[PDB]
Formats: sequence, C-alpha cells, structure tokens
Amino acid sequence: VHLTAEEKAHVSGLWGKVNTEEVGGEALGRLLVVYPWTQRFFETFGDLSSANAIMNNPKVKAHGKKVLSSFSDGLKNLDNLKGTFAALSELHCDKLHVDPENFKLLGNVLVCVLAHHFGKEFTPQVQAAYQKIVAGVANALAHKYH
Amino acid sequence: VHLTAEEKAHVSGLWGKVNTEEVGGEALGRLLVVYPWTQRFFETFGDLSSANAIMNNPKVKAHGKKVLSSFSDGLKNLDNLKGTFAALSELHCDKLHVDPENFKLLGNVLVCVLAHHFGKEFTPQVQAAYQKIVAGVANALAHKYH
Amino acid sequence: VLSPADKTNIKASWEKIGSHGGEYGAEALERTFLCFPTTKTYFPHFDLSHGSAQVKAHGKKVADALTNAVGHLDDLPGALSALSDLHAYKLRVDPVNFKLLSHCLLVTLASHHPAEFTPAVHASLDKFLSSVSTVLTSKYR
Amino acid sequence: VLSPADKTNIKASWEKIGSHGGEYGAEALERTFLCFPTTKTYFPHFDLSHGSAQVKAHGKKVADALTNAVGHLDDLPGALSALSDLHAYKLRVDPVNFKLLSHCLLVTLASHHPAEFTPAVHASLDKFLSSVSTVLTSKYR
Ligand code: HEM
Ligand code: HEM
Ligand code: HEM
Ligand code: HEM
Repeated sequence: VHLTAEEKAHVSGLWGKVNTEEVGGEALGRLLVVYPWTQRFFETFGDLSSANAIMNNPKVKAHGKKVLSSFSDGLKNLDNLKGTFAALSELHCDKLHVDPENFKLLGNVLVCVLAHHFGKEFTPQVQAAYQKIVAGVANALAHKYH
Repeated sequence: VHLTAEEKAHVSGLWGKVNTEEVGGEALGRLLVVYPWTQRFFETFGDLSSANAIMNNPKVKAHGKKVLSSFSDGLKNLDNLKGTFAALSELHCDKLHVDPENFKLLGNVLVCVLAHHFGKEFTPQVQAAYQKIVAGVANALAHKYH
Repeated sequence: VLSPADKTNIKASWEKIGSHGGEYGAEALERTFLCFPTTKTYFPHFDLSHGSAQVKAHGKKVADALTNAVGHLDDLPGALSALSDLHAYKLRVDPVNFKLLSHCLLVTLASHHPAEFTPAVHASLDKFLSSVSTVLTSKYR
Repeated sequence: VLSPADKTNIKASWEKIGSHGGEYGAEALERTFLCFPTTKTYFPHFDLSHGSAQVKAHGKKVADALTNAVGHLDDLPGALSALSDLHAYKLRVDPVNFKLLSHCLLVTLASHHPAEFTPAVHASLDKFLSSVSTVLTSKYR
C-alpha cells in the first residue's frame, strides 16, 4: 500500500517491538477460533476442535511464525506488494482454493492481536496505518485472482 | 474481464436481445428493494419507501437506462475495463462514497433480471460467462479504490 | 430478521415451487459448479458430470431441506441443528459458498417462475437464504 | 446464532467492561472515523474533532445500546426494534459500516482488557456484533 512516511513510521516503530515467535501463531490461532471454517485448510495440523487445542497446537504456531514474517516481507517491500506477493497469491488462489475474503479477515485478527499486545499504545492513529498495511497485503494476495 | 471467444459470444448473442429501456431500471429497481441501504445514495429520486414506488419511480428507470448502457460500454471495451471505467470509479469511490461491495451486488441483481427475462435460455453456461462480466465491471469500478 | 410479510412471501412463493423443488435444487447446484468451480472441491467424491443422477439426488436433499426451513421460519436454529452440525462442524464450509449457491438458487427460481419472482419476493427469499446460511455456518452445539 | 457458551461469554465479558462502557463506545467510534473516514459522512452534523463532547455522548448511546442487547440475547429482534427502525428505515446505513465499527469495538476491547479478551471471548463477541448488526440493517416493521 502507499502510506506516507508518517504512516510508515507509526507502523515500523511498533513492529520493531513485536515478538515474532508468539504474534503470528496467535493471530493464526484466533483466525481458527473466531472464523472456524478456515479450519478446513489446515486439516493436517492436527486437532482444531477446541479453543485451547488451536491455541496450543504446535503446528499452528510454526506456520503462524511463517505467516507473520511474510508480513515482515510485505513491510520491507512496501511499495511492490503485488510482486513480492505474486508467488503467495498464485499459491493460495490456485493450489489451495482460499476465498480472498479470508485475507481481510486475517489482517483484522492480527490488528486485534497487535491491540491486545500493546494496549493503550496501539492508538487509533496507529491502527489506521496498520489497516492500510493489512488491506494492502489482503489485496496484493488477491491480485492473481481479481 | 478476459473471457474467451466462446464466452464473449454466449454474452453478446443474448445482449443483442435485451430491452435497454426496461432491463436497467429493473435491475436498479431490484437493487433498491432487495438491498434497501443502497436507497441512501438516491435520496433525490423521490419516493423509495415501497416495492412498487421504486419499481414505478420514473427516475429509477431513467438512471437505470444509464447504468445499463454503461454496461454496454463495458461490453465494447471488454479488455480495458480499467480504462473505460476510470472516470466512473473515481466518481463512485470519491464523490459519492459507494462501498464497492455494492458493485458486486448490482451485477447479481442484473444477472437475476437477465434470468428473469430470458428464462430457460439463460443457461448455467450463459450465466457463468455473465458472472465473469459483472465481476469484471465490479472490479474495474473499484480499481481507483483497492 | 424476516418480517411477517417476509414469511407470507416465502410461504406463498415456496409451495408455488412445489414438486419442482427437487428439480430446481439440482439446477441451483449445477449452476453453482459452473459459474463458481472452486465450490466443486467440496464434493470430490461426487460425479459432477452434466448428467449426474447424484447431483440430481443431492439436488433433492437441498430442496427438501429448504422446505423443512419454510415450515419453521420461527425456529430455524432448532430445525436446522443437524444440518448446521454437518456444514459447520464436519464439512467446515466457507461462508462465501452459501452466497454463491444462494445466488444460484435465485437465478434458477427467476428463470422458472418469472410471475412469482416479483421484486418483493426476490427481497424476502434472499433474506431467507441469507438466514439459513448463517444457521448452517454458525456453531452452537 | 449464539450458543449458551456464547451467551455466558458475552454476559461475563460485558459486565467486566461495566462503567467503562460509555468510554469504550467513544473510543470505538473515534477509531472508526480514523481508520475508515467514509463512515464520517453519516454524522455530517457532528463535531468530529478529537475532543468532541458529542462523539463522547453518542459514544455513551452506543455502549448503553449494546447493554440493552446483552440483557436480551434471546430476543434481539424485539429489543432492537426501535434502533433497527432508525439505522435501517431512517439512516439507511450500509452494512459494511457495522463491520468497521464492529471491528473497531474489538480492537478497543482488546486494548483494554487483554485478560478477558481470550480467543474464545473474541469469538463469541464477534458473533454478537455480527448478530446486532444484522438486526440493525434488516427491515421488519
Ligand atoms: C494474511 C494473509 C496471508 C499471508 C501473508 C499468508 C502467508 C503464507 C505463507 C508465507 C505460506 C508458506 C508457503 C511456503 O512456505 O512456501 C502460506 C501457506 C499456506 N496458507 Fe497462507 N497466508 C495468509 C492468509 C491465509 C489464510 C486466511 C488461509 C486460510 C484461510 C491461508 C492458508 C494457507 C495454507 C493452508 C498454507 C500451506 C499449509 C501447509 O503446507 O502446512 N493463508 N501462507
Ligand atoms: C454495476 C456497476 C455500476 C455501474 C456500471 C454504474 C454506472 C453509473 C453511471 C453510468 C452513472 C452516470 C454518471 C454520469 O451520467 O456522468 C452513475 C452515477 C451514479 N451512481 Fe452508479 N453504477 C453502478 C453501481 C452503482 C451502485 C451500486 C450505486 C449505489 C449503491 C451507484 C450510485 C450512483 C449514484 C448515486 C450516481 C449519480 C446520481 C445522480 O446524480 O442522479 N452506482 N453510475
Ligand atoms: C441452502 C444451503 C444448503 C442447504 C440447505 C444444504 C443442505 C444439505 C443437505 C440436506 C445435505 C445432506 C442431507 C443428508 O443426507 O443428511 C447436505 C450435505 C452437503 N452439503 Fe449442503 N446445503 C447447503 C449449502 C451447501 C454449500 C454452500 C456447500 C459448499 C459447496 C455444501 C456442500 C455440501 C456437501 C459437500 C455435503 C455432503 C453430502 C455428501 O457427502 O454426499 N452445501 N447439505
Ligand atoms: C453496534 C451497532 C450500532 C449501535 C448499537 C448503534 C446505536 C445507536 C444509538 C443508541 C443511536 C441513538 C440513540 C437515540 O438517541 O435514540 C444511534 C444513532 C445513530 N447511528 Fe448508530 N449504532 C450502531 C452502528 C452504527 C453505524 C455502523 C453507523 C454508520 C456509521 C451509525 C450511525 C448512526 C447515526 C448517524 C445516528 C444518528 C444520531 C444523531 O443524529 O445524533 N451507527 N445508533
């Protein structure tokens, strides 16, 4: 997405403070709890039938970690989101059948997790910028679809 | 959108049979009945509080006619939907505040109206092609948004 | 939330569909796999050829299921327990897919009964398929 | 469709919010106008500065309204008649806007009570705001 300098700074300042070990698996975990049909894509990850299973499943974490540094990739290539996400967009939208509406859903879970982690510090203004980011990713991840 | 020759023909064969006088206002009418919040954008068109008001409002028709030949425009510029829809996308997404989710909704109403008009002749295969079209328009109308 | 005018309209419209129930459900599915092929992946078992006695039979389950639904417009959660159990717990069906199928049902009904498919009826029945879908995608067991 | 575990979770979570009700509704709105500015156009009357006693007061209406909502999880249509009347008949609010505000409420609640905002609670309360929204966008008068 193209957010300004100001915005690219609200974003990177706190992204520097993120635990890249727990943040992704917890957004991926939450995605699996809050939107339980996303469960179908991850049948192989073992047992997803309960809140705490999901949350404690080891495989969820590991792949969450991979989701979130793929967001760290988006942040370093922040103005060719299409190109940096051309491999993942064909993957998800072709080999896996992920309805792109689920792209938008994951970035919102992550936003709530961001808010959950940082609290008062995750200001509306900070969110607003992070909405541009997630929307951007969501949209780049759908490019070789729409 | 890029539909094939085969598809561009399913589409144009019956689009040639369309009454461009009633089809647009009836899809715009239906849009106003089935999705009543779209009513907010057309406060000026007079009375929209009832099914038959909408359906018989003269202004609804007139503008429907303008919606539908704008679809006839899409069909003649069928592989630069972005360019031919760059003026309408800035208009709708800037001056009017239309959430682009409503783009997809109108093309579905039109599809149902198409099915309503032609009946048995509006075959699944025919629909399928017309989904590519409406999706394409929907998506070109959102380009200077997403 | 269906109003009583919504109920009158679905009740009136649904028995007018009648015996041709089973046959419209099948068309509504065929139309779904055709316009939206990713939804074929939910039935990898299935014969999805154009003939298919299967798509037909299953097309008969849907139609029946919606009849059940119009009989208890007042208690969809309760009547739709077992089907919710299936579509939400067991098949984990993505909610976009109910909207495709739901739309495909409308195209179908409109292509067969243009006289009953008035602008208002169209409105009530979309609310309905939008309400049955929510039940079938929610988990409340 | 909320389950009884959904009800327990919304009931438990909501009084933990409590007096800070009014204050979180206001933050949930400020957060909405900020991240999503097109939704400012619904309140062209309003002072939408960052101070705003107005955004605050209205922020108190929302919070109250949702309390009303948690008191009658069993009959949302009936408790939410008048508000539906307003948001659907009179303001004709586009359904995307309830999803923005709804999401903005979650970011807010999560930033204030991280201990109660468990993965499950998150799930129940999203279903809830998704159910109150549908009432407020449907017309059934
Ligand atoms: C927020 C946007 C998303 C991003 C940036 C993202 C990122 C990724 C990445 C980095 C991979 C790894 C591929 C590899 O290692 O070669 C992946 C694979 C995968 N993605 Fe996503 N993802 C997103 C959303 C989603 C959603 C919402 C779903 C499901 C609803 C999904 C389903 C999957 C699945 C099932 C795999 C491979 C599973 C496996 O082999 O273990 N993704 N994704
Ligand atoms: C299917 C995609 C759509 C197309 C192709 C389309 C087409 C058009 C066209 C051709 C115009 C005329 C502008 C002019 O004459 O200069 C217009 C204006 C307008 N559009 Fe759309 N439209 C679409 C969907 C929508 C939807 C869904 C809404 C509302 C939810 C909407 C709201 C409006 C309004 C309020 C105006 C101007 C009103 C007036 O001055 O009378 N459009 N559109
Ligand atoms: C109006 C909404 C729907 C209704 C009322 C409905 C109804 C039904 C019924 C009655 C059955 C089987 C009944 C039985 O033998 O016990 C079934 C199963 C099934 N449904 Fe649906 N369905 C709906 C939507 C969908 C959607 C959107 C999908 C996704 C494409 C889907 C995919 C399936 C699959 C894969 C089965 C399993 C059947 C088998 O394995 O043979 N359904 N549904
Ligand atoms: C949880 C969902 C919502 C609830 C519970 C809610 C609640 C309320 C309440 C309690 C009032 C006024 C009560 C009174 O004084 O009688 C109101 C009015 C209003 N609402 Fe909402 N609302 C919701 C969502 C939205 C959304 C998504 C929008 C669109 C941005 C919106 C825009 C408005 C506007 C413009 C008014 C008129 C107030 C005035 O003119 O001062 N609301 N709502």
